[PDB]
Amino acid sequence: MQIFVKTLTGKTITLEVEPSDTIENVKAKIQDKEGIPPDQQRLIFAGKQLEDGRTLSDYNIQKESTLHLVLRLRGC
Amino acid sequence: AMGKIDVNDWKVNTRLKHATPDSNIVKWFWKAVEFFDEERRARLLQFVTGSSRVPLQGFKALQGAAGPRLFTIHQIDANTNNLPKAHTCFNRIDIPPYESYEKLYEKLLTAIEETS
Repeated sequence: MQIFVKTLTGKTITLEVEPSDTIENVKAKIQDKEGIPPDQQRLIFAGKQLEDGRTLSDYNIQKESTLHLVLRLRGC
Repeated sequence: AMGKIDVNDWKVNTRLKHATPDSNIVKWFWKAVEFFDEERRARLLQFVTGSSRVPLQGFKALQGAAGPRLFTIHQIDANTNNLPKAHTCFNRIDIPPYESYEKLYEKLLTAIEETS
């Protein structure tokens, strides 16, 4: 299927995913498109932070849904 | 009070960690700062320190959460896909050994523009 990942500046990223893909798998696709390692990625959908263990199906993410990318670049 | 960040004051009061003034990522960092307009310089200063304003006595008086912390560029042994890391509670930026000025430039711009 197809989902969108919107950055902080409005940049929209189109990913080809599957409801069985895990959040770690989705971040790997974001890196392929944007060069951002998954450890520096935070994904938010419906105001909830997506954990690496679950899948897109666990969060009720369907085709054409929009995820938000937050960069975890500052530790303190 | 001039509205420009004093880059010479910034450079002279910057400590280097696991790098020298001859290190590529240091020379590329300051070249990027030189080509950053004022907005990007302020966005960079706040990215690393938590605010875009310098103390009245300049970068030599820079404070961290727990006391005096000079602005520090730290070259890290990390995978070069990593964007620069910032630790605002002690004003340090961690930079992987990027392969070109172009890569550091884009990574740094992405870090300060896609944060907060």
